[PDB]
Amino acid sequence: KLRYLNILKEKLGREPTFVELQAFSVMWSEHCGYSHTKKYIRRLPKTGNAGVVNLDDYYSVAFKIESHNHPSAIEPYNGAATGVGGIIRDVLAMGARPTAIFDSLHMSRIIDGIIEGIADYGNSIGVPTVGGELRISSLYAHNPLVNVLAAGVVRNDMLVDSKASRPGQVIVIFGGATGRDGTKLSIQVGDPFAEKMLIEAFLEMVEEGLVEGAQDLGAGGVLSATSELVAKGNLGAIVHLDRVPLREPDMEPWEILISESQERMAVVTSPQKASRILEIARKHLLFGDVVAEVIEEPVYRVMYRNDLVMEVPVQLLANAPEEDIVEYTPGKIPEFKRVEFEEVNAREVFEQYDHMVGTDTVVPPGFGAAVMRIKRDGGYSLVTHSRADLALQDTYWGTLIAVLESVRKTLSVGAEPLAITNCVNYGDPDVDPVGLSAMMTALKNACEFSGVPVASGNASLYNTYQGKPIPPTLVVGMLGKVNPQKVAKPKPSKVFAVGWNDFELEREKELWRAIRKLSEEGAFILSSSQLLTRTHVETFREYGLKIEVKLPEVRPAHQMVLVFSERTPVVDVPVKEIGTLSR
Amino acid sequence: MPLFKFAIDVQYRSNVRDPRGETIERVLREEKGLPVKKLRLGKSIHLEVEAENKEKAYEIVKKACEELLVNPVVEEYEVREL
Amino acid sequence: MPLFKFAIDVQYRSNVRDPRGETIERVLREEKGLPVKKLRLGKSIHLEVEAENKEKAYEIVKKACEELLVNPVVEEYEVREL
Amino acid sequence: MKPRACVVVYPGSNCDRDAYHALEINGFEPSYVGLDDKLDDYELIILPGGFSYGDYLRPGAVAAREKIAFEIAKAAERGKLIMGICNGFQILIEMGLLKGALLQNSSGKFICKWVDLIVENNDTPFTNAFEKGEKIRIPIAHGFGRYVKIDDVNVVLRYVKDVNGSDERIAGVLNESGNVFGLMPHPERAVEELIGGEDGKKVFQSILNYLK
Ligand SMILES: Nc1ncnc2c1ncn2[C@@H]1O[C@H](COP(=O)(O)OP(=O)(O)O)[C@@H](O)[C@H]1O
Ligand code: NA
Repeated sequence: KLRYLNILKEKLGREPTFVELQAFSVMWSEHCGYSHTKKYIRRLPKTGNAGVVNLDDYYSVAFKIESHNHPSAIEPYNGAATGVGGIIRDVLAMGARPTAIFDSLHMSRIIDGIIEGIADYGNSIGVPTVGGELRISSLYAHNPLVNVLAAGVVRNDMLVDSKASRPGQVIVIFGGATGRDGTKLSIQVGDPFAEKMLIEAFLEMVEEGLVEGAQDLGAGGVLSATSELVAKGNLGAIVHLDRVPLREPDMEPWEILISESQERMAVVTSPQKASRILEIARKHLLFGDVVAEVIEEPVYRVMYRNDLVMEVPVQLLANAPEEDIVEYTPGKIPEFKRVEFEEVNAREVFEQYDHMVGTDTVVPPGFGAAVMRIKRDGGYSLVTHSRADLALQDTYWGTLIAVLESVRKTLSVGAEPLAITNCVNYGDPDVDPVGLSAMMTALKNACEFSGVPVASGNASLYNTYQGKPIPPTLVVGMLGKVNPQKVAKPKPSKVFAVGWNDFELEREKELWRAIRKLSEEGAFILSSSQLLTRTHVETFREYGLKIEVKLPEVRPAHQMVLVFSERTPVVDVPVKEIGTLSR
Repeated sequence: MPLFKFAIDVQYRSNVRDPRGETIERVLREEKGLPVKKLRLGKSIHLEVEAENKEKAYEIVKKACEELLVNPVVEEYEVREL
Repeated sequence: MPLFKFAIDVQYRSNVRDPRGETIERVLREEKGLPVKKLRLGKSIHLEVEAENKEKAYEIVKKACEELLVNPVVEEYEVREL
Repeated sequence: MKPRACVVVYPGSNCDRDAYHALEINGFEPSYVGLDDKLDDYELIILPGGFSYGDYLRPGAVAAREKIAFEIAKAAERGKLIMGICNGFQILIEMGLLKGALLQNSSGKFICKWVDLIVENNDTPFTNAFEKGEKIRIPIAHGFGRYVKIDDVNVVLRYVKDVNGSDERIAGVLNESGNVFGLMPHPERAVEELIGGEDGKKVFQSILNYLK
């Protein structure tokens, strides 16, 4: 809103009021506006709901990843904690029970603050933290990244929309109290207890069949929730702010609208089914009332009882000014030198997280990918990967190998890929709109090569200190279909290094179809950047196993995995015997 | 030589809402029915210092706060002698 | 309807081990290097109360401590006014 | 035609869906019981894990001073078997049906691992399907699992090593009579070999063996 002001004045035909100036300074920001990414995001192949993937025609898994790097910069604990909160709700809005969370951390040292953040929150809501990243390097020192990925399971005959379908409907706001939360007006503590009461409250409203549409209240709050609920429906809404559950009754109308208070949710239902929805909230210790009315005219009316404060067209809010793309075309696969990333033990970080709650975790973290189940059905496998060390030398091939090496880790357990979830953590997009394109086109092409679509995404730009940008890191989140019985559990066997030391895309699909011919055969595969990490040897010791091998030194960009079978692997790719895994 | 007993009373700042203390405030007034308006729940750290004067002792406690015990962003504090 | 500000200092018994506190003593002597021996860690609860007089107000605080706030097994408390 | 069991859903409990499931596949007929409910009709009362009332002042203390305490105590004196797991143990020590207290782990924060235990006592309605000293693999998830002995209590389960720094490596204790069980390791997780082990479905087979 430093230059986008002049573009707003010509669409309104006058000067904006104090209510409108604060509304569009948050709605047309780079967080919930997407000005430098909206046009690239349409070019990427998607999967009529954005965030859900069909698994068994009976069930469907809902997953998304958000980036809370900015509130984690000022305060680590209450930042990462706040992060798990806003992503858990974006999954619950689809009517799914949050079944798995991931934490993609990128710091200078294992900051006890960010770690304890995801812990005290994730464990308090009974959602297992079944894995995550821990890329430690002094390049992130003054700019840490925290990408939390929440996942949930849901029946297809109980799925919830994310838009208001017809007029004559009402939007109900419930959850925690709505106060003054938006080094002063930006720091807030999360209430993981209210979040659990919000989950069990919402999921009873779903089974009661009273949810016809819903949206989370994270960034922007009541404004960015009720406006985006009628913007994807092409309809409108009349918002009464006197009906919003206030904590401090002495709040001015604009503060009730722009309030970015947590633990709140938005539900679209009919006025006859609202008397039963508020009784479910009061039963779960939550506060709620009817705030908005869905009309036919595509306008957004905001008033406070009888007097008005703001009225602007609905589509002028959800659609931010789309910047122009600078299409990038691919260059030669460079010779990558090894960028030293401190090799740490992930056990010390996840043994602080409840990764077994729900009793649905089949494969606990340590050996990359994590496999889950649905207690009856079938299961799903999620992995989180980002080749940050390669992305530094090449903004394209580094980011492309990240999407491919992700699919490599998903086939290692025995799961056939279904979807991807992106998260762009670029530096300044105006000083270098060239590097952002090399990344977005690296994710577009890598999704056409593997034929794996993108369900949902995110982008947190402007990450700089001293003016110097952050290493372009794209975090991929895979999802795959698997049978919880046909999973690789570490047995005492001989270790084989399969694949080749060098990288060449021209024969990458030959490694994938080589891993597949080895998984349904009953072997344990391990795909990692450094082949075997400190983490792998420590998770092996917990299974009472010791590993002694001669790891063939590979180049940073490689196509190799370690296979632990009984007899010599029968595949059409280099198979060398490197050791054993006794006792 | 010499001893100096202290007690730190940490708390979340005035503007920051503490749900921990607000859930207990709501319990003591509705479930236990005791007329109690407006609780805060923080940390109280007792520590013995070995310094020189009374002046040198107080500034020791102050460095241990700004560097570890009291988070300068959301926490506020006030120390008293023992 | 008068208000009486109180502050309850809760601590673990002087012989009950608090390694959460021995870990804090480790750091800010070896990592922050200050001469500070002998450090215990506990809770600090502030609560305002409505009653007739001050002697009947202190009775409410003393009740809340026995049956919620303080664990009589390993915690000791001392209340003061504000 | 099968025995009656119940799992108490306290506002904030996370391991209720795990208790129900662990009870269903082990010969019982579970039923979720909330607050203001009566526990007369049940033969086994399970006090579930998780974070009851978000552990806001102290673990399950805000749940111990709840209405169904007057109903658990009534069932305790009557002699009906009560088993409180991870968070439930913390509730029973604050209710006073169990001796001692549970404080924060010596190793500062949360522990979620597959811990090795030795059953120091069978001839207990919850551990008679085990030998005297069987080495069993059953998981945990603590941030407050440090047991502190206050009275010569009846030791049932002991860790092999040193996890929380709990006095005499205590994982599980019993009542005076022997109907109320306090447990730190989660047994509702060691029922299927998919999640990890089966050493814990014998804790349930032991309850069916008491009810002849
Ligand atoms: N911060 C973390 N939180 C939870 N799990 C983690 C964390 N860091 C790493 N892990 C888990 O450890 C394993 C990854 O180990 P790592 O050394 O990164 O090898 P890889 O390159 O295969 O991920 C996966 O299970 C990953 O989810
Ligand atoms: Na959202």
